[PDB]
Amino acid sequence: LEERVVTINRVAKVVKGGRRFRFTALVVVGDKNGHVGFGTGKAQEVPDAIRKAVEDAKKNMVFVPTVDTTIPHTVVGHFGGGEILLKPASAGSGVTAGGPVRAVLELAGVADVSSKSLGSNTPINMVRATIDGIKQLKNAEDVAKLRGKTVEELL
Amino acid sequence: ARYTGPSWKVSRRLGISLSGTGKELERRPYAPGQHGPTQRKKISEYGLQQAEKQKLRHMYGLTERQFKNTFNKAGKLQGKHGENFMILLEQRLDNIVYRLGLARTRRAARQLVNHGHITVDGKRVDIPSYQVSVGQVISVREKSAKNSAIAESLEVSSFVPEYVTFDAETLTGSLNRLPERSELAAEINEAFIVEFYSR
Amino acid sequence: PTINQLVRKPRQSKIKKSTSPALNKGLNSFKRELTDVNSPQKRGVCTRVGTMTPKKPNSALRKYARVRLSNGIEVTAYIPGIGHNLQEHSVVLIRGGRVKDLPGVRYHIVRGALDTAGVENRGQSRSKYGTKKPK
Amino acid sequence: DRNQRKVYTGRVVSDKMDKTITVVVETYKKHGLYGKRVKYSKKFKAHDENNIAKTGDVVRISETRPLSATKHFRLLEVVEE
Amino acid sequence: AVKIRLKRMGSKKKPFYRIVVADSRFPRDGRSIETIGTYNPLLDPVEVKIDEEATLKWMHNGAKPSDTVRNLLSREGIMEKFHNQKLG
Amino acid sequence: VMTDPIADFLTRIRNANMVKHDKLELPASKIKKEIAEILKREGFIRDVEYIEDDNAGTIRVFLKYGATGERVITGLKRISKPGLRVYAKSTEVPKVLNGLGIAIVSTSQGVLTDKEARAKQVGGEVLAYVW
RNA sequence: CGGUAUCUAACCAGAAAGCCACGGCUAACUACGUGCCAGCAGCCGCGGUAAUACGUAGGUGGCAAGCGUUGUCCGGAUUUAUUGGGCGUAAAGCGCGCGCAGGCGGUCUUUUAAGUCUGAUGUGAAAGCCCCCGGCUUAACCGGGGAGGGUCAUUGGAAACUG
RNA sequence: GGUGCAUUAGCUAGUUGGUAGGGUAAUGGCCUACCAAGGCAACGAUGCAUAGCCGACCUGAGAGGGUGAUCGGCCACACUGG
Ligand SMILES: [Mg+2]
Ligand SMILES: [Mg+2]
Ligand SMILES: [Mg+2]
Ligand SMILES: [Mg+2]
Ligand SMILES: [Mg+2]
Ligand SMILES: [Mg+2]
Ligand SMILES: [Mg+2]
Ligand SMILES: [Mg+2]
Ligand SMILES: [Mg+2]
Ligand SMILES: [Mg+2]
Ligand SMILES: [Mg+2]
Ligand SMILES: [Mg+2]
Ligand SMILES: [Mg+2]
Ligand SMILES: [Mg+2]
Ligand SMILES: [Mg+2]
Ligand SMILES: [Mg+2]
Ligand SMILES: [Mg+2]
Ligand SMILES: [Mg+2]
Ligand SMILES: [Mg+2]
Ligand SMILES: [Mg+2]
Ligand SMILES: [Mg+2]
Ligand SMILES: [Mg+2]
Ligand SMILES: [Mg+2]
Ligand SMILES: [Mg+2]
Ligand SMILES: [Mg+2]
Ligand SMILES: [Mg+2]
Ligand SMILES: [Mg+2]
Ligand SMILES: [Mg+2]
Ligand SMILES: [Mg+2]
Ligand SMILES: [Mg+2]
Ligand SMILES: [Mg+2]
Ligand SMILES: [Mg+2]
Ligand SMILES: [Mg+2]
Ligand SMILES: [Mg+2]
Ligand SMILES: [Mg+2]
Ligand SMILES: [Mg+2]
Ligand SMILES: [Mg+2]
Ligand SMILES: [Mg+2]
Ligand SMILES: [Mg+2]
Ligand SMILES: [Mg+2]
Ligand SMILES: [Mg+2]
Ligand SMILES: [Mg+2]
Ligand SMILES: [Mg+2]
Ligand SMILES: [Mg+2]
Ligand SMILES: [Mg+2]
Ligand SMILES: [Mg+2]
Ligand SMILES: [Mg+2]
Ligand SMILES: [Mg+2]
Ligand SMILES: [Mg+2]
Ligand SMILES: [Mg+2]
Ligand SMILES: [Mg+2]
Ligand SMILES: [Mg+2]
Ligand SMILES: [Mg+2]
Ligand SMILES: [Mg+2]
Ligand SMILES: [Mg+2]
Ligand SMILES: [Mg+2]
Repeated sequence: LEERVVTINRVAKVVKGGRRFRFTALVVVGDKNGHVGFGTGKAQEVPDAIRKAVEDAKKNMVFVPTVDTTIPHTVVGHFGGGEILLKPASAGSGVTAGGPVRAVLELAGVADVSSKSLGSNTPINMVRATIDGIKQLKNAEDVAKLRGKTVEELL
Repeated sequence: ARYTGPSWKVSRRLGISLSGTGKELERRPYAPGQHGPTQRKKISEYGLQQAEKQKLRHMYGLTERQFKNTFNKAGKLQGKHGENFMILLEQRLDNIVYRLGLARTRRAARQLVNHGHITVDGKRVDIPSYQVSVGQVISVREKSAKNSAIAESLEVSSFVPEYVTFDAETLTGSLNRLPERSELAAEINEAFIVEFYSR
Repeated sequence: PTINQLVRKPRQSKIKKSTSPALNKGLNSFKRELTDVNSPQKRGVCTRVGTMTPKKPNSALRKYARVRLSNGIEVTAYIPGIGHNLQEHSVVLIRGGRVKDLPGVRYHIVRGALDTAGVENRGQSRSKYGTKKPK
Repeated sequence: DRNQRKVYTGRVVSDKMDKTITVVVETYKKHGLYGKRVKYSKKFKAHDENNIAKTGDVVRISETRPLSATKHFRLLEVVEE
Repeated sequence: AVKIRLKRMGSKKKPFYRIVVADSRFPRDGRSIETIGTYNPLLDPVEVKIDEEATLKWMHNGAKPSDTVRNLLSREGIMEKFHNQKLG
Repeated sequence: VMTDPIADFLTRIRNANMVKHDKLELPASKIKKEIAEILKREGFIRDVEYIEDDNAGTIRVFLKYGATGERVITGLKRISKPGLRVYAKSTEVPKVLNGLGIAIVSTSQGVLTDKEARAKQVGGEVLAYVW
């Protein structure tokens, strides 16, 4: 796993005596083989917050299908105010994506994808929306078995 | 040549040896300037891509307006964009002269191609950007193929890459075939060049 | 909207507003009318030279000038740099750019271009403020 | 081998004139940007030699040389009355 | 006065003419009826291309050549063929 | 069903898929007859049964779910609608999900999918996307 | 044009580098001076005695015979949303009805061919964008061939959908 | 086929059609004598404002948005009116 921090936010709760601050850190974790996950953790110091997120993240792994170093088809993720469409790109074109949507595509091990975030730009929701799109994504052999066909017949 | 300035500090800022291996990073392998012995910093996404374009264009020492132009015409070729963009750079007249061992450094080959000391197919070429093709006899002018500098630069030089055939007796060479992206240094992540030029 | 609702009465986008409205107006004397020409600079004669105080939370004393352009339009400018030779009835060249502190100012006097001169003892950012090479 | 002329069809609208009628021709154009099939209607003038036609008939008209200030079509045949 | 002539192309001090048939009225580089061939006067043995079937079709319709194009149509053996064409 | 019998037929299937129903019935027609059969061919559904009535008869569609209760149809939609019709030239017949789905186009050689519509060099009205 | 392009010989590293940025957006840092003054600013905003934001010097970073500023257009802007948005509380459902034109319209059969799809012929000039070849010492530039581009016309077929 | 305005709703009087003639290279209210009262418009007539049209040019993933300098085609003008 090759964790990459995304945002470190400094939140505060006001108490009768004043304000008590905290740090929330968003971390994306994955290996380049095709598994990726994200997690969040709140603490009182930045190094403490990061450790919690990495521990949390390692329990939410998801799998990405990556035919020919690319995603199979185009999907649109959707979580709350965040929306992100992913579209396959031609070989050697690199990863064309924003801030926190690029982190989950480089960690996942994908090489050639283009995308565009059409909704809000909150980092917490741009990672949920991307992972939601990863769910709707499906390979040819997986579809062929479901429909009782053969991969040759489909294509 | 065109960047008429110090060469060690260019490598030290970027962190790789642009002139072979370790020659300019033996002592003080850190960025130039007042700082550098003090501390380092954290590189952003912009700084990661912009630090690899500068690894190529300072390796061959050609300006930006020419670096960008040759990036577009590599984008009309068969294959992958970054793959093709790096074999065009290897194919300039400067690099081909440097590969054969006629010059110690590209800043010396360029100052050699500039003055007309080399001939391609029996004709003078006074320019360093000549994009040589496959199977062209690269030779030396039959007026200065005895200069001490070029002779001292062959024995003191390295071996020869596979895709060029050279005769130290006849002072001739030729590009037998185009490389396939694994023959050169390959220390540059070519994907960051392509991403950089689309920001 | 439905497709039919959008055939009977289609979509019309909002129109843009220029930030330097006195620069895209020209004049001609024969017809005595204002023309529509976009121009990077204009020149006029400064009628009032002085200072005003900026808005909160800044508190310095900012130098300005009140010029009368070559199309007859009367505008307020700002003199950058440290120290100026401007007086009343001087000829200046002006250009766009709005200073945030000063309320009414929307243009910005270019220094060294006309009767106005460059700043003394400037070493850096010297193409701005228009002063020559010391060497 | 002899070249031909344009021929249309439509509905007589008025006969309030001498030796002429007014046919109307309707077609389904499409809108430029939304691509919806919209009706188009342009109406002509045709030379009625002997006041044959009546209002609301189906007739065919063919192009001729300019016969008057506006009329340049002739009544070729009638179909449904 | 339809006639066949040369229209000048190429860069400065490197002419390249394009054999064309046009009226005597329209500009040198302006509108024409059709293009027939090219003529490169720079390299030593001049390179000239001719249609061989359009030019004869045009000379019959009264399209007299210009001064130079007559020379080009001479070396090509294409203006002799017009002479034997009328006799036959 | 008042303006689109075909959008009604499509939206009944999507409504029944969500609650994981195993069967749905609706009034029949000649064009809804042909759509149901196309689906069966690609294994989107299990079977179609036709029933005679007094007026026009009905139709029963047996929804197909794979093992582990995972839906076979992910979604449908209608492309050419009464308020705006779309017709596709022979080379404009689209690909859905890079061929992982189908498209139902009504060509002059009958109702066909997009796979064999461009194998006959024909086009027509595009009815729906199914994936 | 004009003794112009080009070529050959003798001697010189000798005559030939600036511009703006360094708080973050955004690559790149420390000293001295000033003290809500002088001043900076595209936005967030900086100057009240330790100023990485003002002024100078040192050092760096992007370009380079150029480098910045201003003006104008497209993009980012899904911020007029056909592709591609919305209307309970954020801007947004007429106070409600009767209804002309208009938009849309249940099931089956036969027929037509206006919309729809398809074959052939004519044309959409040259130059320009793109693809393949070649000529200037390369490049820009210049030549040869082609491709693309029309709710385009004439003409022959199909009948699933709208009329 | 390619524009903004309804905070511009009516416009038309050789104007719409016909019978004979004159005129022109040529058909035609193009002009004339007589008869008639037609013709265009919410599918935007009329009026005001603005503008030479195109091949093409800049930007954009595309659909689109903005422009009509250089080069080629067509139009109009030549101090203002006849
Ligand atoms: Mg949703
Ligand atoms: Mg939503
Ligand atoms: Mg990275
Ligand atoms: Mg240059
Ligand atoms: Mg490409
Ligand atoms: Mg590209
Ligand atoms: Mg705006
Ligand atoms: Mg305004
Ligand atoms: Mg400004
Ligand atoms: Mg009409
Ligand atoms: Mg000669
Ligand atoms: Mg010497
Ligand atoms: Mg400054
Ligand atoms: Mg700053
Ligand atoms: Mg400073
Ligand atoms: Mg410096
Ligand atoms: Mg520098
Ligand atoms: Mg837009
Ligand atoms: Mg808006
Ligand atoms: Mg919409
Ligand atoms: Mg909205
Ligand atoms: Mg409102
Ligand atoms: Mg409200
Ligand atoms: Mg209500
Ligand atoms: Mg009402
Ligand atoms: Mg009704
Ligand atoms: Mg129906
Ligand atoms: Mg039917
Ligand atoms: Mg052309
Ligand atoms: Mg052009
Ligand atoms: Mg060449
Ligand atoms: Mg060319
Ligand atoms: Mg060509
Ligand atoms: Mg039939
Ligand atoms: Mg039928
Ligand atoms: Mg038939
Ligand atoms: Mg209807
Ligand atoms: Mg029918
Ligand atoms: Mg226009
Ligand atoms: Mg008459
Ligand atoms: Mg006349
Ligand atoms: Mg009368
Ligand atoms: Mg009336
Ligand atoms: Mg009306
Ligand atoms: Mg007017
Ligand atoms: Mg006017
Ligand atoms: Mg005008
Ligand atoms: Mg866009
Ligand atoms: Mg375009
Ligand atoms: Mg346009
Ligand atoms: Mg212009
Ligand atoms: Mg001019
Ligand atoms: Mg004409
Ligand atoms: Mg004219
Ligand atoms: Mg005239
Ligand atoms: Mg005059």
